Amino acid sequence: SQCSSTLVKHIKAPLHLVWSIVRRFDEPQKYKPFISRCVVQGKKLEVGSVREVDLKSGLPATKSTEVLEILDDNEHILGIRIVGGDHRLKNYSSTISLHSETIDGKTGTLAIESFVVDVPEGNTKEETCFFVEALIQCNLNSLADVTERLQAES
Ligand SMILES: CC1=CC(=O)CC(C)(C)[C@@]1(O)/C=C/C(C)=C\C(=O)O
Repeated sequence: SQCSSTLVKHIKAPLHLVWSIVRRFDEPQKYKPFISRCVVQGKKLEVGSVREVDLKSGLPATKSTEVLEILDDNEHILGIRIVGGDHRLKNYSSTISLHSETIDGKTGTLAIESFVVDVPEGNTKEETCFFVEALIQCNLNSLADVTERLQAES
């Protein structure tokens, strides 16, 4: 019926720097490398906000409509739920959380992202769910790059 997983990333960057971009429900293309454009009306960063995401050409999907479910600026948790679009993900929801970790007298961030999604009557737990891991891992990878790049500038 459903299928779920958690992806993890060690980032060589301070938490607030990482959170300052993860917390922009309105500008996910800062780091999500498959998004081309994001539009959000009303109160931009507030539980209930809605983004219309445009995806770069040559993707299986072209459009996605997502809703901000959790935003914890004090605990560093952003939770979202995908509600419409071209893709085959149904009842997708994910939560990305951030945690302080010092590895080598080097202060950094640990990003943890869990999702739950429905699996089409057609496909399998593996088929549908591996696709999303790979995607999220791509996103987290890019979050580490973008994040570590800014660090090197400041
Ligand atoms: C890149 C892309 C391709 C799809 O086929 C589904 C969808 C359009 C939702 C997606 O944005 C998937 C986004 C995912 C899985 C996590 C996220 O975005 O944080």
